[PDB]
Amino acid sequence: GDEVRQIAPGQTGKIADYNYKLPDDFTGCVIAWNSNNLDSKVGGNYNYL
Amino acid sequence: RKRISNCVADYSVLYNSASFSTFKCYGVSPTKLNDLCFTNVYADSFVIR
Repeated sequence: GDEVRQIAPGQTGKIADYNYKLPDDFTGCVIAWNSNNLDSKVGGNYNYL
Repeated sequence: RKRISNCVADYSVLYNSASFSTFKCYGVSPTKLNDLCFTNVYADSFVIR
């Protein structure tokens, strides 16, 4: 959840520099929603690397 | 206010740590710090709500 800000264009960070970056002149819409109940388990849903 | 001087600062390690909830630079970019030579640095520490 903390990385949602880095998704915005013109950002930086490990997410913005190692796995996903948006262009400076990005044109489009970004949509997000929590999926804790959908894709999280008490033992640790490590499927998301 | 602790003074910093007569040293070499590798700001990359500070910025790469995710333990920081906020890392905002207002006159410089955190990436550019690594290549930038300063006069004096004032490191001020406090605890706030």
